[PDB]
Amino acid sequence: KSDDVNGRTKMYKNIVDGNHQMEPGMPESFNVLLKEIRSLGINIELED
Amino acid sequence: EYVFESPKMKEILEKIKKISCAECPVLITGESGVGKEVVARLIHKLSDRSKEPFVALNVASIPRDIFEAELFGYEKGAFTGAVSSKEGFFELADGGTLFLDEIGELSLEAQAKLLRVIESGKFYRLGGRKEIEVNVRILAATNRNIKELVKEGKFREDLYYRLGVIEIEIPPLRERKEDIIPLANHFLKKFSRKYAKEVEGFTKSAQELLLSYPWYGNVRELKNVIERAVLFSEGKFIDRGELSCLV
Amino acid sequence: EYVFESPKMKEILEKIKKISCAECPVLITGESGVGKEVVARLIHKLSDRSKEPFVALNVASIPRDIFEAELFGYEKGAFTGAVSSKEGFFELADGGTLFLDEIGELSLEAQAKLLRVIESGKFYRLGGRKEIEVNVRILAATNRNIKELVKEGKFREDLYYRLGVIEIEIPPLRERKEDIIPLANHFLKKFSRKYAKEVEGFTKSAQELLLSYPWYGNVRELKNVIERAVLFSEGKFIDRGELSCL
Amino acid sequence: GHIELASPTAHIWFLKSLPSRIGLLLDMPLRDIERVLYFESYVVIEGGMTNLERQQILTEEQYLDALEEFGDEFDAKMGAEAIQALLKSMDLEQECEQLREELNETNSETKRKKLTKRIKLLEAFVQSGNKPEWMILTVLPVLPPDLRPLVPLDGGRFATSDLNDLYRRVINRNNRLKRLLDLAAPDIIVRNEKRMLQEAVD
Amino acid sequence: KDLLKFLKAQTKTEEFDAIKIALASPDMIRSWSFGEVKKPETINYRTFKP
Amino acid sequence: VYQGETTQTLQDYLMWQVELTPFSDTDRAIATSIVDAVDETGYLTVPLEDILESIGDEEIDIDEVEAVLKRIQRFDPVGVAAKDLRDCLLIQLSQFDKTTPWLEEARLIISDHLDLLANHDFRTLMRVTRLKEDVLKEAVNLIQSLDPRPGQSIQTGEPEYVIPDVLVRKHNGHWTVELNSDSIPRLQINQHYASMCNNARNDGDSQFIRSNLQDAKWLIKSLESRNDTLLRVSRCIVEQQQAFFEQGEEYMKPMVLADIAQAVEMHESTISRVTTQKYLHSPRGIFELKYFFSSHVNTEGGGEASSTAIRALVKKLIAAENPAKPLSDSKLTSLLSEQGIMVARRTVAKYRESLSIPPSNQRKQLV
Amino acid sequence: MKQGLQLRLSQQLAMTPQLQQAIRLLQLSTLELQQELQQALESNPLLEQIDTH
Amino acid sequence: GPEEITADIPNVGEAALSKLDESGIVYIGAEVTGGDILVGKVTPKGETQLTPEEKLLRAIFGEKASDVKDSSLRVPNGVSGTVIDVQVFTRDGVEKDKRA
DNA sequence: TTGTATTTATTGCAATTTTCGTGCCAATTTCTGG
DNA sequence: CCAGAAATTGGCACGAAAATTGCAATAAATACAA
Ligand SMILES: Nc1ncnc2c1ncn2[C@@H]1O[C@H](COP(=O)(O)OP(=O)(O)OP(=O)(O)O)[C@@H](O)[C@H]1O
Ligand SMILES: Nc1ncnc2c1ncn2[C@@H]1O[C@H](COP(=O)(O)OP(=O)(O)OP(=O)(O)O)[C@@H](O)[C@H]1O
Ligand SMILES: [Mg+2]
Repeated sequence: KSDDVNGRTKMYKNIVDGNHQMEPGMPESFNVLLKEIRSLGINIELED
Repeated sequence: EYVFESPKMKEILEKIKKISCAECPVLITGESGVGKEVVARLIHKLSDRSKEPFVALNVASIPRDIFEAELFGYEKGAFTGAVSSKEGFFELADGGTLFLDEIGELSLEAQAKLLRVIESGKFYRLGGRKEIEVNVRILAATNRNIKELVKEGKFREDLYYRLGVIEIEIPPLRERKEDIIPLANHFLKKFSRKYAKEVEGFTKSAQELLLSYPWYGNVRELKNVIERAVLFSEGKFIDRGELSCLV
Repeated sequence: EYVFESPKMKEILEKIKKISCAECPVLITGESGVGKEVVARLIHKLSDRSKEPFVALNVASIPRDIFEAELFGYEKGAFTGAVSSKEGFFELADGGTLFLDEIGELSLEAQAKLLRVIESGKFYRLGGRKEIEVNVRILAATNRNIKELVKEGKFREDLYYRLGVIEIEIPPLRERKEDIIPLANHFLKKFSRKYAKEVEGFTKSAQELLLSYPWYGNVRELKNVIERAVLFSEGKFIDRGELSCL
Repeated sequence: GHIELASPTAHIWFLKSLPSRIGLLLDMPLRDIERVLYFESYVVIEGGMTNLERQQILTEEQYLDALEEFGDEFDAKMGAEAIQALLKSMDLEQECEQLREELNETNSETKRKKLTKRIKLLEAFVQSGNKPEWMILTVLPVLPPDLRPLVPLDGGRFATSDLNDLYRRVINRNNRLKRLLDLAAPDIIVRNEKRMLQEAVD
Repeated sequence: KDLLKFLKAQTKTEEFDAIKIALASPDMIRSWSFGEVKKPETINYRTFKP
Repeated sequence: VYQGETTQTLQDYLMWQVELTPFSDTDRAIATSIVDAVDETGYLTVPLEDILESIGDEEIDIDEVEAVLKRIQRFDPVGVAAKDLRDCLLIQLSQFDKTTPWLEEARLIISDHLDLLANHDFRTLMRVTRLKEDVLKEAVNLIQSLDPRPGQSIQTGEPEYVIPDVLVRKHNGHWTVELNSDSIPRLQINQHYASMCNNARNDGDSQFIRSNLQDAKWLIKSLESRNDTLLRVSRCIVEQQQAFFEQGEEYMKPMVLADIAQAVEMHESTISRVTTQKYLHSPRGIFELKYFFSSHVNTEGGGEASSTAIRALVKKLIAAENPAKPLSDSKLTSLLSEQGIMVARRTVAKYRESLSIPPSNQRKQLV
Repeated sequence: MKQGLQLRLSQQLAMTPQLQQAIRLLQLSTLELQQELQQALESNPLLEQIDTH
Repeated sequence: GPEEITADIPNVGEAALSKLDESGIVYIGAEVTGGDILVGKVTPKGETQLTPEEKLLRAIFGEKASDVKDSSLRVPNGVSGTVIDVQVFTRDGVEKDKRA
């Protein structure tokens, strides 16, 4: 509903098709936060 | 357009085709008027530098005292009277072809100045402390037997092996009797178009006289004879009488 | 990348290695095409001045009337047209190597001008009053016979003993018969790679023909012959027919 | 992207966040670290055979007289280069063992707390893969452009953002410092340029 | 070379179960980047291109 | 801080319609490629062979691409992703109801003979289609009622402006010219490093500081001189062309660089260099400084008339002609002669072409 | 009488041009002029531009 | 080029231009709703290379439709009312239209 | 009292390339008498 | 209605005039040491 760019499109398509199911992903704001923290000289990353 | 009909000329043409992928220096030898400059320009045209400069230079018209300044250049304060920097001919023809015409008239003191530049391609200007590197292909032409000069001692041995990587010898017109009539017809048509005459061809006796003559000026002499015949002609055909210059 | 297989050409290499700790001037003699430039650059490379400038100068290409200006330099106001001071070649090659190629073609008037700079390294610029001291190692190469020229009288005696502290003479290719075939293979590989051909060797007849020709241009003539053979080659092995230029 | 800094610059988070990691790691008061960083005082790197300590704070006249007396027997520097040199020359194992021996032998309360804190910091640094000299910046990361967009307004004016202005200031200072360093400019001006670059990065 | 696989490969979600934080080495910072910024200019204002 | 929002372009709308269409995986990939190939006017920009190559699978023929393209062309707006104008018009007409009065004739004209309509024949077209003038007018009107650029319904973008260098305004009944203070470059010498020039300080620093100070002074003087020269030249140009700013074109004067150079006592090269890529803002608009220099022709009285005025007169005369009989170059020349303008037919043709105006036979209508 | 290269002390009347410097600034537009001014600011420590920060 | 206020918008029908006067401005007393045109304006899109397709478009439809792009003022969605007053401000030196 | 070293003030000439108007004529479109 | 005649258009060419670009150190004024 807010910032899953692929999830919004998939949810809209499923709703129009009559299938009420979602495939959540990563919010874009968390990616923005990771980039901002990396720009401060700190290595933050996802594991596995 | 040029005429190549003799088997030797066709073999030379095939060699020119084969050496089109190389950048080696070429040395052209022959008599006077055989077509050395024609071959040099054809070699330039058929090479990879076809759109690049073709600097033709007569090395016998350069004064002895300013020989270095003409080929290498000089900086601003090299000598008295030098006001501005100026390039030479080895830097004017960078990326192209340099054609040394009549190289056999160069004195040994002048020959000694062309040793390192031909092979290395690097030099210093007159008054310059920076080394200039150029990419020039060397064609050289002469009408004297360079090997005989080297054996006698009139030509430096260190320059012959630098220039003579590939050697082409053009046979005299006396040995190219399959190539005489087409040249005569070509020159006849050219001069008839230029001077607006009415001649069209040679008689059989005229052809025999042309083919039997031992040309010493080669193609240049043939061209002069044809031009004179066209100028002084009055009839439709150039018979044996008009060719009275030949003995 | 260079070929040294003949017994005569390995003693020269050992001698070059043994003088790596010296700074004396070197005189190189031989015929044309024997490899004097190769030896000079190898001497420079195997010394303590490896990273220092190597100034190669053709002493026969400098005009007669500006010889001192080129070699030593000049100060401002030295003559009409000297608008700024300019260094010479001895200052350019300071701390490195100066290679006076073809020293045998120098007139007697021009030989007396570099008589004090070789041993001392001290000179005056044109229009300069302070003395300049440099540290340059001098290599000279010539195809003449300097000893014979001195005996005749057309070469200065006082210059030969300043230059010839160490003397190296390179034998002609016609006597280094152990190097003809390795050099032929080296040049064949080089030219085949450069021109993108398919040649990869010589026949037995070609090898026997390369071992008897009295090479007058020596290695340069051999290189020219190999280049001609590669350019006009058709198959995968160079037969005796392609070597008819010998 | 990244920016190549002409001179090392300290990271303000590891200097101005109490307790100071750089100060607690080097066992130096924060005031002396700040004085050395902003080109106000000198610090000895290698004491040599003279009577100079390895972290002694000097001043301009003191450094001048030390030079005119001793000469090339002691090394002294100012700025972030000196701090990076101090951080790069430390051995963590020897410091840890010496601190643990001193903690075991001496008994106190405030000194006990200080030694415990420094021991824990040093052992945390050893256990992780970090190295102390990484707390001095040499390459500066640059944020992607779409996260710092320009503001388009009516009339064809793009204006500018705060982040873009700070990046422009840093780049201008870095370029001027590069040009001054490669021209062999006098030190009295390059020191001021380095101080301004440090301030811009901060 | 297949367009279906190319389009499908840019819609995937990363898999992870932990988050790691540490100091960044200069080599790490250089490995992050795609180029070095050298000029303070942003927009040409004439061609309106970066 | 306002970061901005997201906008929907034509391609975003087309992709939104693609996602909600029952396509297969291969069909969806083909549709993605096709939509990528569409430009802002709604036309396809590459041949279908390029799309088939870009798909990257050898199992697919061109007929499937054609089917997908036909399906996409029925999206909103109708006629998008058309190959050419004829295809777009045919697609638009296909969606009309059969009760339209002149559907068949318009379809015939579009499908068979579209070049005759473009050339404004109206005579050979009647013979070819065997129609009268009563129905041809209605058919052409129906054809002209269609949309030639269906992709502009979702038009996006913003105009780009230019900052003038000199401003001209009418004050106290006379025109005054000044420089734009928002764009004039200026410099200043740093007083800190300049005052660092201590004589007792080491000479190595002092010579550096002095040399850099003198260089800075020279650069500042050069900038000031450049600005003064620009202002002088612009003011002289505005003074020369004083009737233009009060009555627009048709009142331009013919002047060259020599006139301004004599007026300001400089060389023509300096005048040429100054007036390069520099703009001027006037109540009428923004003009480049090189806009005011033009050639001329003669005049019956004895004077001269600029080419800009002649172009303006030609545009005015052509725009107010009779659509039944358009003016030719001979007729235009004879209309400018009554005012005393001595110009040739070929020059009038050149002027008309420079304005991008079709010849007389291609401007005639069916009124 | 002779064509040679020599060093000598002569008395001559000499002409010389004096134009080229600072003339390149006239043709440049405002944007290119600002870019060149920035390049001059980078190399000259004693040049500064007015700022509001 | 400069933007022009005009009633000759090439891409709109005759019905949508019924409420605009000869100067391209809505009448006083008109009832308007969302999406209606209040002031008609066009923006110069600029010169092109005039490829044969563009030449065909210009020849068949016209030249006005190929040089300008619509940038009119419209009633925002969810807004309605009656036009009671119109004010026109013109820069000094620019010609005034009939409404002014 | 003067001859000399240092600092402001010089924003053009000369080739060379490009654009101007206007004539000639081949190809195309429009017109008019039998 | 047809076909020859006439008007129309633009590509190429010609000379002439106009715009563009390369060239890089000096003239003169003024303050200082004998
Ligand atoms: N095959 C040919 N076809 C046409 N013309 C030719 C041919 N060969 C030579 N010529 C002409 O012969 C003339 C003289 O030849 P060229 O200029 O090559 O002489 P050359 O060999 O350089 O003589 P020299 O040694 O006397 O300088 C030229 O005008 C050239 O056009
Ligand atoms: N041992 C070698 N191995 C490989 N190439 C060699 C060798 N000796 C000579 N050459 C080649 O022979 C060619 C001629 O050699 P070089 O220039 O040294 O001869 P030179 O006549 O003594 O020199 P110079 O006249 O220039 O003083 C060069 O291209 C060089 O690479
Ligand atoms: Mg010749």
